[PDB]
Amino acid sequence: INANPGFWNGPFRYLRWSAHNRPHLFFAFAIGIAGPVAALTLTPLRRKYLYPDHSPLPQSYPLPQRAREGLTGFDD
Amino acid sequence: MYLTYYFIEITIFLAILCTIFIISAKNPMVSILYMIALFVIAAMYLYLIGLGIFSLLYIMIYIGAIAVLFLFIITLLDINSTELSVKSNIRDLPLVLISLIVLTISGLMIYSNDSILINKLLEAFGNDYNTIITQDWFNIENTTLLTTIGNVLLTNNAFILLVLAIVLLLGIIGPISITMKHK
Amino acid sequence: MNTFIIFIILIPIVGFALLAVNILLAVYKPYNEKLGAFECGLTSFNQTRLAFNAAFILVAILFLPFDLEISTLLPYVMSIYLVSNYGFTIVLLFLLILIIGFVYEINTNALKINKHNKPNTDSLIYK
Amino acid sequence: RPATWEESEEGALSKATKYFLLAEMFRGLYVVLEQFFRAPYTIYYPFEKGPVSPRFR
Amino acid sequence: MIINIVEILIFLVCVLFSVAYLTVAERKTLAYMQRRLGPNFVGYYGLLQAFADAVKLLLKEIVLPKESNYIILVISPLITLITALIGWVVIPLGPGITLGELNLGILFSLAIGSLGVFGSLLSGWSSNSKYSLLGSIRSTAQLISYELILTSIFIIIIMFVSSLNITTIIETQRVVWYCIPLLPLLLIFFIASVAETARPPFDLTESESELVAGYFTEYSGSPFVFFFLAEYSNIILISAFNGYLLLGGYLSFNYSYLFNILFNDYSYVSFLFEGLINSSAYAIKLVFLMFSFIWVRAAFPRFTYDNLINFCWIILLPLLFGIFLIIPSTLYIFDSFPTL
Amino acid sequence: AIPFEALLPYGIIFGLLTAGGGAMQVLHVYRNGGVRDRFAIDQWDSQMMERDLRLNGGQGRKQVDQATAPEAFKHNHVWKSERPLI
Amino acid sequence: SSSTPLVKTSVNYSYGDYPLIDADPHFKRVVGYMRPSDYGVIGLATAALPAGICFAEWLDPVKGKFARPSVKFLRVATMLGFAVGFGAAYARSSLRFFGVTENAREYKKDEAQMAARKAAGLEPYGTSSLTPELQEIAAKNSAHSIAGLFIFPWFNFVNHPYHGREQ
Amino acid sequence: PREAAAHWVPFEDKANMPDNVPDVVEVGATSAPLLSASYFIGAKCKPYNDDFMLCREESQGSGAIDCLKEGRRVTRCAVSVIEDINKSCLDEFRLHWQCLEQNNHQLSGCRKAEALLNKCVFTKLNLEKKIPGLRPDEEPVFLKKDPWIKPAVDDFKSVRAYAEAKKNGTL
Amino acid sequence: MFIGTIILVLSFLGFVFNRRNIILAFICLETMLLGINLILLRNSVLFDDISGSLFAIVIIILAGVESAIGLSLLVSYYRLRGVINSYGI
Amino acid sequence: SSSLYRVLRNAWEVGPRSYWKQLNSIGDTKSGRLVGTDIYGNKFYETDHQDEIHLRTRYVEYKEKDYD
Ligand SMILES: CCCCCCCCCCCCCCCCCC(=O)OC[C@H](COP(=O)(O)OCCN)OC(=O)CCCCCCCCCCCCCCCCC
Repeated sequence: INANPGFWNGPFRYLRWSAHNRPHLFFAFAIGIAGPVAALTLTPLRRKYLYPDHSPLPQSYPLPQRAREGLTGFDD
Repeated sequence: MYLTYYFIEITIFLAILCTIFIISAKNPMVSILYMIALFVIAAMYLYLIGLGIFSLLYIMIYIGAIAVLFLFIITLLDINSTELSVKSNIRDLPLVLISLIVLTISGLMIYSNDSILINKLLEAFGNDYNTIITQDWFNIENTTLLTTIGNVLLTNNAFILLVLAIVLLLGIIGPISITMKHK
Repeated sequence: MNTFIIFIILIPIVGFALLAVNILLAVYKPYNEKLGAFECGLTSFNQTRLAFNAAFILVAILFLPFDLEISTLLPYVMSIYLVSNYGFTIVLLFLLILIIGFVYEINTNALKINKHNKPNTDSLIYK
Repeated sequence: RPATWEESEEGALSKATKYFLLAEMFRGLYVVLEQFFRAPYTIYYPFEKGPVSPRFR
Repeated sequence: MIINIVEILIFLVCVLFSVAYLTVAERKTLAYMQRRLGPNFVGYYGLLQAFADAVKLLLKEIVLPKESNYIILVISPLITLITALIGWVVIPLGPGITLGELNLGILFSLAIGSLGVFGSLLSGWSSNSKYSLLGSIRSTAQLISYELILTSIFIIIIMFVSSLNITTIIETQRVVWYCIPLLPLLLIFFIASVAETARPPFDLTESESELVAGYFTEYSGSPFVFFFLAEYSNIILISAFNGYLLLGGYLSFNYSYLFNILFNDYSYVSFLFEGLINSSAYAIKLVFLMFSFIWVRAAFPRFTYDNLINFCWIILLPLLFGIFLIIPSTLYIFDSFPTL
Repeated sequence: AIPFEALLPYGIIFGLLTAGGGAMQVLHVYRNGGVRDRFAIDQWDSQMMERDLRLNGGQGRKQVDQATAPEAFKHNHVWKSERPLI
Repeated sequence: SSSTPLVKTSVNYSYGDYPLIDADPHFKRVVGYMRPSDYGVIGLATAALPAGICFAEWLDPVKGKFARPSVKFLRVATMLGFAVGFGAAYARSSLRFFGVTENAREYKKDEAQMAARKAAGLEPYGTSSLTPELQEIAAKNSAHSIAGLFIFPWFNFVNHPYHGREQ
Repeated sequence: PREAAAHWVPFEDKANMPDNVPDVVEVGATSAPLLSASYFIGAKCKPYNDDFMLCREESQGSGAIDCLKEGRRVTRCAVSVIEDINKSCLDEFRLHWQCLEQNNHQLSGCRKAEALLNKCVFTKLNLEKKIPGLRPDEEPVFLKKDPWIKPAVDDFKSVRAYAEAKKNGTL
Repeated sequence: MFIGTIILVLSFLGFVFNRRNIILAFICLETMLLGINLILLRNSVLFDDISGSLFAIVIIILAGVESAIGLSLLVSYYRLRGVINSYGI
Repeated sequence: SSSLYRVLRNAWEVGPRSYWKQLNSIGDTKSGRLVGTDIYGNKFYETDHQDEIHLRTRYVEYKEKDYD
């Protein structure tokens, strides 16, 4: 028989107890917590070292902000 | 070529017909099976109008979860039912007819804005003009309808997705909390 | 006329035809001891209503709020490029709000059926 | 006395790799895969008869 | 008009044969696993065994017991038959070779596999017995409970493509398959596939329940041939789903250099040769996968319903929540979101 | 060793799906007129295929290339009239 | 390019007597500018929840006799107290950006920090990894969300270009 | 903007543009020639296309009738581009868009005829194919060597012509 | 608007004049919700926006959770009384 | 054994006409040595070959289409 110590009595001993005896819950939570913690702490390291961010794609016809200068050619 | 014209009207008639077999069926689960047929008629109408995405969302969500839930209830539970005898519902028939007329017409009324009441109803029926569809070349990518829903659920109405998460949470917690009998 | 709708019209006519060749070609010849449901070569009385466990009904009541999330994650997966960096965090928060209701469910042991086969815990105190 | 979880020679990672990668299930799978590639026992009855001792009745 | 009716004739007749010989091949390989021959008394090497079963099975009479609704009893084989057979449109046997190419073929493939639950549950009420009804309950609860994680595996895969089209997935897959990054996903999709048909690793109804022959015990003739066809169509259909979104659909290797050796120009022999290679790759994926189903049938005992529900909801699904969190976060950390 | 009788119905399944896919690809190419299918069609691509069917004259994807368009080309332009949707 | 607001915006539109700093401050700036009295409010709410539970048992105990509450409840009282203290903290400090309370201490910091970004040759409010339409939509979501702090916690993490200010 | 559904009926009108509008040559090129010459009609006719869309912006809802005079010139200058590319490299332009006829008109599957066409047009029609919005230290994708995404089948005519252009030394 | 209004009104009157059992009352509620959907989806198609489609995809989920909640309410109603009356609750 | 080479070499040794007759008769392809014939008329064979399991060595080829 294996009893629950509780997370509060000993932290790392509870982590070891969950790893040996409830491996589906411990590893489900480990794969889940590896996501957003890495999304917080690993993306500025990538932008500083691996490659910077891509330029944005266009979505419609790109209008400039000008005032219709005259054009020559193809009158008739 | 013009055999493919009246389809929408056919589905309307077919949908009407299906509801009469829902409210009048001796066995319950036979009438719930007629409701499954009514979802199929709805998905036919939604493909037919131009919304092919929704039709499969109806077949997935309504038919495959809600109806499966309903049939699953009716199996292992006890429900008495009485047949549609003429003697018990012939007393209902006049209020049925009056409510059919009034609720049908008055549902057809608010699509229209003349102050005169009879002009409100006739604008319900003047639809026989054929809308002209023009090709505009302004769009460069295949944003489908589901892409646009995923852009508006996620940026402009992200809070509605998040309050919706609270609702889905409640739909988990509730049935559990009723049917536990803790200890 | 695409070849998509020949198929959805055409599977049924095959099925109706196989059902028809059974109804036409096999004999019918029933009687009373042939009719009647099968349980292991013994008839019995069926009880009018029987009891069930709450986990049996709870599986399929609980099924639908998880199904409705999986179809709510389906608008996002098609627009995942457009909402770069922002709809990502909203979908994270949505999934996390779901996961804490799920850990409520797994902490209550709602779908587990206990066994009343207790090994007589109480020892032998005498006199 | 049966051993607790803490007095075990296997690591948690080593034990749970066998848990999530289904180790002995794959071993028993490979047994019957070995049996796919061997000689069957069937004899063809009206053409080949089985054993006879003279004592048979 | 002549060309679309001959293509649907040939695809029908290629699929309806290949679900018949699946059962022959099953008895064959299950025999050799158990060190015995399969059938060899019906054709030259045992072939057209399934035709012997089918022609006799159409000649048995149909009995409809006294507790039953006779309509429901005969309409659940038809709806289970068509639902197991309607899903054969959307599979591609090559680039854009379907029986209807629609822009959202996964949503269709996922809505038809939702329609297949009914012919279990509805068939429980026809011949209403309290020993039959509860077995139909257990079957339907298992069936939906593993359909959940089936649908979820799909949506995890469509995170990489962001397109509900299917040949778009397979064209996306040319750079790398999706089994080799997502290896645990292959294992849990395989076991959810074994569950969704109620194969006899994960069966309780056909063997263990209070009926000796599953929910369909009281049948004969056409209502048994339709269920029998529908189960093995379900076998090769979920095998097809695995074949396109997780293994390569029609992709084997590059084969540009072999063509630049052999051919000179586009001609009908070149399109024929390319079609043979593509559908050969798809077929060998699908055949290795049906062999895996028959191989896992041989070696194993079955499940209690408690073991089954504790398996799906308590073990596999929290792991799946971790997978939901880890994979868009990995697409997030590196600057790579998939474009429509 | 390996039994041919076990793998013979798998040989049938492999051959039936292979011949099916090959015959289907030949029917698709005969439908297009010697070229391959278009496996994913945008709204832009669908409007463009209609425009091409208007350009070449009758045939599906003849894919003409001319400097200046013909004279029936300015007049054969179509609008689509959709019914009431009641 | 990634700096145009493409909007019309209220300009220096003070919400009280005092001049505004931002229309929504970023989370980093709020955590940077908070006073020592604000960390005192955080500490007050961390101490008030377990002392409040022990008090409210000393008024009327649960089981008829007075005992102390278990450490299981004191741990969660400390956590929810830090949550109340941080919510009150963030709300107090964001009020000084809006110009509704005294911000003469923080306004000099913002003169100095907006003058330091001009000397370092970078954007006045941050380069963000969003298209400008997503920045605008994201900060229409995060605008004035310190009202309604009672219902839901919502914060600003987007570096979007408009904050209700000239230049 | 929305698709026609539920029994749409196509209709045409035999009628003519009025007297005050002058006549204009229309483009007769098809989707693979148009998608081929897209970058070169965008390179030559940037300010005319820009004038058209900028006029259409400035006169809101006027739209059709009031910027007709400029939508004349965009069609005329793109017809000029495609006539010049015909007379310059009809054979290699044809090689390109006949490659694009297969492979779903994907530009990803026809790199080796595209290199020939881009060289021939930059040599003689002296227009260059560029992708704007692309900041430096980002390689343009039709220049890269060993891309991840290769076609299923290289077409035979352009592989042969590409090897012959290697042997000629013009590449 | 004819199909959604007719489904809504006929489902509403079938709900109101239900005296025979209770599961007909649940399924009349769900067919009502389908009718409101149909009216809205048509109005989205005719107006060229996803806006009503946004309200539609939200009310799909809310109809789902309404089914889940209320059918658990029925199991609670059935727990103490081993039969459901024909005339109603 | 169950190999293809065994059935191939026995088909080559027995010959194609007697191969077709043994295939309509049994599923296996067997090469024997004519030990003797029956008074009813039934030829019997015994197998030398190395890859033969136990109880496979001896067999009958009947005379009638209806055999017992
Ligand atoms: C550091 C990173 C993190 C590392 C971890 C990685 C996480 C991702 C890995 C995910 C892979 C998951 C695969 C599925 C795991 C299933 C777990 C399992 O084995 O079931 C355990 C269950 C017993 O449960 P429990 O109560 O805990 O037992 C304690 C005993 N006192 O026992 C059971 O339920 C019975 C077992 C059922 C298994 C299904 C078997 C059916 C079919 C087998 C498929 C084999 C595939 C072969 C196909 C062809 C191969 C060539």
